Amino acid sequence: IRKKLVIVGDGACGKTCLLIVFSKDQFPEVYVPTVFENYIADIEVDGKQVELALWDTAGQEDYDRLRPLSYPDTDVILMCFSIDSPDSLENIPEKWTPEVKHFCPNVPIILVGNKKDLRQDEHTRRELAKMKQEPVRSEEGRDMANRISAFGYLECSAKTKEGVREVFEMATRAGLQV
Ligand SMILES: Nc1nc2c(ncn2[C@@H]2O[C@H](COP(=O)(O)OP(=O)(O)OP(O)(O)=S)[C@@H](O)[C@H]2O)c(=O)[nH]1
Ligand SMILES: [Mg+2]
Ligand SMILES: [Mg+2]
Ligand SMILES: [Mg+2]
Repeated sequence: IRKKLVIVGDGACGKTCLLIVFSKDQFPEVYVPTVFENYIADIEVDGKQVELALWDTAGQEDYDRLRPLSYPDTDVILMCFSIDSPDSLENIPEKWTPEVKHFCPNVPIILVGNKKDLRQDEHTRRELAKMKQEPVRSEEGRDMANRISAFGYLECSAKTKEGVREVFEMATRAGLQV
């Protein structure tokens, strides 16, 4: 069984690192902004073996014209934001949802808060407070998932690996329903 998974969300929100930690079980140390990329992952969930094609896309606005080339025949969307960037969450209904609903009507969307490790990081908290900001609250993420009619809401850290396996378990489960 093969499923196509596409990942989308603001530049630097952690999409590539999430994909590669799961697929290669290594955190990529060099940050290379994505135009497009592709990885395979194997997963066994609930006694079922599935092969995932992981379609990586550009977060950057400069590659908006190329990004719809990733959308055909998608089984599940991972729509990401970063927990250290309230701006990335605001972009969910303003940018990512209208695009994904346009090109992928009826494809299940999992809303994913990335970089969960930064929520309790004191250095992050203090930097954000200088800007009158704080890490995204889980509640804000859940409220957004309900607003955009997501299939599910999850948080993870590719850096620590927390919640990473669950992201792809839920994605595979969404994938298995059409
Ligand atoms: N602290 C922390 N940093 C992370 C985590 N995941 C990725 N990053 C870091 O954030 C930066 C962006 O990560 P990356 O995964 O490459 O972003 P992207 O969403 O794929 O970005 P783009 O390709 O749309 S430009 C990198 O420096 C990376 O090491 C995480 O879980 N925790
Ligand atoms: Mg990337
Ligand atoms: Mg069109
Ligand atoms: Mg939650």
